[PDB]
Amino acid sequence: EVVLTQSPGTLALPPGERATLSCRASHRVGSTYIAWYQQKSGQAPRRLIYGASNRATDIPDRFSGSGSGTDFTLTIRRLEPEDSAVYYCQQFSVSPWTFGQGTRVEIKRT
Amino acid sequence: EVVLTQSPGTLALPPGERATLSCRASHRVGSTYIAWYQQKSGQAPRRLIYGASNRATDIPDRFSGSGSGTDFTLTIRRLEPEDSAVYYCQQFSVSPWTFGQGTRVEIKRT
Amino acid sequence: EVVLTQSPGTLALPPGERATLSCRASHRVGSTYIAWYQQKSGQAPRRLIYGASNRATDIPDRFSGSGSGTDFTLTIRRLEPEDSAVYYCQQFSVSPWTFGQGTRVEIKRT
Amino acid sequence: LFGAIAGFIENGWEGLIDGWYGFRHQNAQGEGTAADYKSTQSAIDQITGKLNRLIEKTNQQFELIDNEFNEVEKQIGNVINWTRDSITEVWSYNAELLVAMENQHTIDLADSEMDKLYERVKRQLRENAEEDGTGCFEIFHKCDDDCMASIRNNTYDHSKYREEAMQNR
Amino acid sequence: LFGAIAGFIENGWEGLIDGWYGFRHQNAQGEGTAADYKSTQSAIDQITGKLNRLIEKTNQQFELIDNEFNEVEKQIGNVINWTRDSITEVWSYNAELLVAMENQHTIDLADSEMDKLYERVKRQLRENAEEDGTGCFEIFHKCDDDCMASIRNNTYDHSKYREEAMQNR
Amino acid sequence: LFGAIAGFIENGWEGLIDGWYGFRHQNAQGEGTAADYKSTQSAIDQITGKLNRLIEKTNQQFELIDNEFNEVEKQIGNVINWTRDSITEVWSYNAELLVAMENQHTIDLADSEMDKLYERVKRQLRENAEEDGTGCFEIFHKCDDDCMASIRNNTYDHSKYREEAMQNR
Amino acid sequence: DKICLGHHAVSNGTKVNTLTERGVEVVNATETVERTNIPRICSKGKRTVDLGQCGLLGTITGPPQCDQFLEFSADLIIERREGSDVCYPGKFVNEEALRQILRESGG
Amino acid sequence: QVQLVQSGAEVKKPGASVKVSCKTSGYSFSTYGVSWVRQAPGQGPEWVGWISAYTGITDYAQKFQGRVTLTTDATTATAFLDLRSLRPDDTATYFCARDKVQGRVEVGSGGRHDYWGQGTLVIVSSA
Amino acid sequence: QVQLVQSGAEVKKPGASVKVSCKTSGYSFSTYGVSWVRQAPGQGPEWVGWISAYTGITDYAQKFQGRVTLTTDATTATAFLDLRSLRPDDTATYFCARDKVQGRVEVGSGGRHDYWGQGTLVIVSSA
Amino acid sequence: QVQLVQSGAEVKKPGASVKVSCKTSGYSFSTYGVSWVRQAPGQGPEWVGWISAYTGITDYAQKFQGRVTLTTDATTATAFLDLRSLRPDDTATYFCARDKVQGRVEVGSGGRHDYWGQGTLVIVSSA
Amino acid sequence: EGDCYHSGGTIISNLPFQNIDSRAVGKCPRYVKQRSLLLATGMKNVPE
Ligand SMILES: *[C@@H]1O[C@H](CO)[C@@H](O)[C@H](O)[C@H]1NC(C)=O
Ligand SMILES: *[C@@H]1O[C@H](CO)[C@@H](O)[C@H](O)[C@H]1NC(C)=O
Ligand SMILES: *[C@@H]1O[C@H](CO)[C@@H](O)[C@H](O)[C@H]1NC(C)=O
Ligand SMILES: *[C@@H]1O[C@H](CO)[C@@H](O)[C@H](O)[C@H]1NC(C)=O
Repeated sequence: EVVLTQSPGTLALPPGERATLSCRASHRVGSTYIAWYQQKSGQAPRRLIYGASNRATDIPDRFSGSGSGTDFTLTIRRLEPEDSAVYYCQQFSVSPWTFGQGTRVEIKRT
Repeated sequence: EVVLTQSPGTLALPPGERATLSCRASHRVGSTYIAWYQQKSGQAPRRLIYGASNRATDIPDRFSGSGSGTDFTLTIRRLEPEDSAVYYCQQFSVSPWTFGQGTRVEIKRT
Repeated sequence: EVVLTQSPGTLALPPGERATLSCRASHRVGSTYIAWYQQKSGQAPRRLIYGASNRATDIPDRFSGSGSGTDFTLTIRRLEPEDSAVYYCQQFSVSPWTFGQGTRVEIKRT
Repeated sequence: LFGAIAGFIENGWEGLIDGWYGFRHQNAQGEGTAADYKSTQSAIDQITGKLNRLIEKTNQQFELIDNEFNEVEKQIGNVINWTRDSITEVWSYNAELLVAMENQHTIDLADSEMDKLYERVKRQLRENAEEDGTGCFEIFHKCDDDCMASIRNNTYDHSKYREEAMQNR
Repeated sequence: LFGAIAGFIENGWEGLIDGWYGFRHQNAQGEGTAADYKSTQSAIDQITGKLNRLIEKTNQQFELIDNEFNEVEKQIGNVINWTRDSITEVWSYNAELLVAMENQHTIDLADSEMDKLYERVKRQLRENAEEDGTGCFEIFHKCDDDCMASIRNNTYDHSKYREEAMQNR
Repeated sequence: LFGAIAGFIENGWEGLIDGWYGFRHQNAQGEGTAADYKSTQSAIDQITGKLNRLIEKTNQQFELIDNEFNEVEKQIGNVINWTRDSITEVWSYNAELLVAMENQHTIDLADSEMDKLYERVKRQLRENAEEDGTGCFEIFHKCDDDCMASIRNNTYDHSKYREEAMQNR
Repeated sequence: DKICLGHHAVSNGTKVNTLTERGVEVVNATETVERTNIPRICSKGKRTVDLGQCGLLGTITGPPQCDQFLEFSADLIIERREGSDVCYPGKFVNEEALRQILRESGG
Repeated sequence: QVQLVQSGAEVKKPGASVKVSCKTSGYSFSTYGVSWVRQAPGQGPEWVGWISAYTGITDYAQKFQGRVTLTTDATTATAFLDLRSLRPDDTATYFCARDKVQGRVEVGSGGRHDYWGQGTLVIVSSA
Repeated sequence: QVQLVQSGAEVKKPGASVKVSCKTSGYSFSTYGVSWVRQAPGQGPEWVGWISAYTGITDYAQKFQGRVTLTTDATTATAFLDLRSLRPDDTATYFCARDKVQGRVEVGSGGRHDYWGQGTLVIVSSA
Repeated sequence: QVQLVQSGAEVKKPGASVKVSCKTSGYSFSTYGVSWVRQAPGQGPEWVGWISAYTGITDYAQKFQGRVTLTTDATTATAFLDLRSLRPDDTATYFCARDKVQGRVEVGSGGRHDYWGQGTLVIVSSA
Repeated sequence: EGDCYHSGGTIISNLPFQNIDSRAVGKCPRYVKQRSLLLATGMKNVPE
């Protein structure tokens, strides 16, 4: 199957800074068959990006995905407080449709 | 359908000068499916060029066609008195086989 | 059919020098369908090269074939006494599978 | 072509807005028309497969190498122009050949799917029906609406109507 | 291939100079051979379509960028030579792949047309004939020259010979 | 596709290690399975033909035109980089399209060969058998092992079992 | 009692080209060549520097038009036709080499 | 010597049916087939329809579909153009032209409208 | 307004059979079909299976092949997820998501897992 | 160890029929098939024909079509070359060579005339 | 936003080919000569 491995496991950055999340596939996947998701503790995962770079409806333009082949990237241009969550990448080019293990994003300052 | 629009409507030039007649298609036609015709008042149209640049049998080498895509040109390198006529371009790539509205060529000097 | 014509008819060179044998086809043959053979007086022809440049099993690395299209070459980098023989090129891309007329290699010094 | 979508089947059904392929039966209960979902989806999948493979862009970034404002030196300028034009020709060739080749296969595979469904029904009826010649099957045991539906979802038992049909030839 | 032009039909007819496809019938009146004009023309149209699409030239003009008389400087010369060779490789690849691909389709579509005409006749005879296995149809109602001609121009009424033929199996 | 390798024939035989295509018969003497050598070899030939055409290298030699140690001047460097990247894109496009196109044809021609062998047997049995619908032929004259083998090597005389079979319908 | 089968059709189809024919009418087709351009330089998500009346080389020497750019930063650098590398009349040796360096400099 | 000779001029009442002929000499028949073009007085040329003398396949323009019928030699290598329900708009000069290679594959457009007839005026009026 | 509303949470004994529902509103049914994803507590998401509401064709992952069955509306446009022989590993949150255009050709992945359900916790234990 | 061992030398009268054998050891049979090459005294090599031991399909050169017949093992993995109507021109050394992979797809020409036999002289004369 | 620019603006497109400007830079569709190339997304239309 296709293995999606995300990095880093955990990303901690102050609010208003730029976050870069990686998803690296084992096999070459076409850009159309890749999606990014956000999930907070307890709720259903909301779709952020589809097709590797297309923003989903009502998604803020600070979430932008890029990349091709085996390397895909979700960029949070300027972090907001409500961006603290877990982020999963997904492939559905060939079944089984697989997910990345995720990347947690945390903020800062006491 | 494919619209062939010719320009100019009327071309008036002294004998021995160079005449340039345009035929512009709405859609991309392959060079092979384009012909030019000469017609004088009362007679049948004689074929001058076929395939956009090939001269027909016994046609003087002062009639040369060129161009590709949507822009095609019939050039009369040096006009003679008997070149005073109407000139039509034709397409027969896809049916209906359409004609241009024509270009009239007139000479000069009293 | 495909005509393989070899040159020269006869090649005479001292031992330890470099021999170059040509095989020129009438038609373009793919490199895979070409072989070179060695034959001495009385015995069966042993295969030297197959596929225009691949050495056969237990063949010394002083026999190297090259070329493509219509021009193919068997090179004996440094001649040894036991290299004195006849050399044939063969094509088996399209039937009839044809042979070159051959090239004889002779050595030197009294 | 293949095995005739625009051949023995003389025309398509503009009234068939339920799918891409389907059946139109006639019996003692009236007129009937229903789409085939699986064969339609087979075709749709393949075309979608093409499109998503074709619609795509590079992740290769190309920069500026000449100048629109203050022109570069002629010799390097002419090399650049010559090279760029050459690539244009190659991509123009590739593009038009690609589209032409794909369109040939798209039409032919749609032909393929229609032929596959057709000859499937043919094997489904065994000796209980005969080939009309226009894509139809003349049935020899007066098939009712439930019988027709069994043919549509590939469950029709040929040997339960065999006696009556072979008698009527 | 497709459905066998060089398969169950063992060979072609060198005597058939009237068309690309045709019929050769045998009855009580002698030997007969006639071409099929429409299926031949179908094939001819498609191949003509290819050729006229393939035979073509650019309207793009390319100029001189190096010099045969007084050689350009080495560094720009080597870049130019390297680029030109690269384009040559691409066009050499394109050309040989193009021709190879086209030839594969030309042969296969000719196969297609023969299969289409063949299985058309098969549906045209219904149950009045049986498949020989070599492209022939053994008829079970001794068809005369007018009967054969009705088969050629697709007018043969199967149900006017059906009784006699089904009796003779 | 074509005419269904992964269609009416539901699956392949992992036990068939003797060839690529074959027969599996059932009668009063037990279970039997044997490969078909000629149709297998037809497929193998075509694929081998592709591979040997595809696996190939240039005899064109390309040299160095920039420098890994002491970098060339920026302007000629950027032209070179721009050109090389462009060729890379073209070959990347060509490569992926080539492989994709070839794989489509390889699968389809294997389909073709299976269909060709299948419908050959169909014509080989004439009216002595009937189409099962899953790639099988229900025989109506209880064929023994010698009878089966005659079907395998294309020698089966249909008219020597015709009477018995047509009686049993 | 018979059962027929067939395919869907539309009264108004789209014409496309194939290997073997031209202008064959298919049920529906899509465009593969983009002609629609946005007559603006889209800059969302990029630090954009419109040099305006400053010549890109001017950011090195620093003539008056380039005072606001002496230490600029950009993902996207834009040159304008009114630009000028110079206040006191003069020019750069190998000017196009330097422009290409500064173009891919980030600032 | 290839030549296309059409029938004489004609005068018809509106709603009637006209029939123009086109005699063929020079080439072989059923090797090309014929295109028909008509020209209204003071206007340009417009294509009407094409028929193969080899296959018999016809292709008309939408304007004439249903009231035009093209046919070819009984055996004497001659093509016919049959128009009916003649409007006053159908007043034009009707040209036949030899067109498009048939029972043979050939590159190019050398046999496309290569030879024309002298013409045939069809006046559709009641007066 | 497209919304996916799943059934309530469930508690099952090991070796039993569970059945989660997914009610559809907003779109049309049989124009997409449904993907199912499950999430073990404290773990990531994992795809379970997909079913077309248009064709009925199902595609499962190898892990669940043989004990999972996906079905769709009796007529009320609702999808079901049937798991049986419930291990303690099957303890997870089961999400349904509307997925993949059906009776129509469309470019892109806009209709791929575009709308999800709120979820359904399935606790498989004996206590 | 793959080896091709042919039968002994032969002397035939003109118009007769000769039969050269080729015993196979080392490989498996019907995995390659055999090419036959003949060499006239003082002349070069010329290809005669090829037979598959897997399919039985034969391919001859035009010169020998109709009087050459290639066959393969009764079951003992051995190939035969049958020539008849022997001219004096047929005087040559007849080599058999293992040739071309059969029941398997393989890239390259490694199995093309890779192993030869020692040869078999066929003298066709009356004296 | 877009990643393909020219002097006249921005090419925002998923399409593989562009016929706007051969000197477009960034990450662009391939420039082609053709103004249009229609890719079929349906079967052969055969109206009644
Ligand atoms: C190269 O082509 C461009 C147009 O694409 C043109 O403006 C320029 O002048 C050409 N180069 C030279 C050296 O003329
Ligand atoms: C480039 O190739 C040409 C032949 O095509 C050759 O004459 C020339 O010398 C080569 N360039 C250089 C710098 O040698
Ligand atoms: C061209 O690309 C190479 C890597 O392939 C890089 O090292 C070099 O710096 C590039 N050229 C310039 C002028 O930067
Ligand atoms: C035609 O196909 C396109 C695919 O790009 C699709 O978006 C469009 O809706 C289709 N048109 C119709 C009328 O179905």
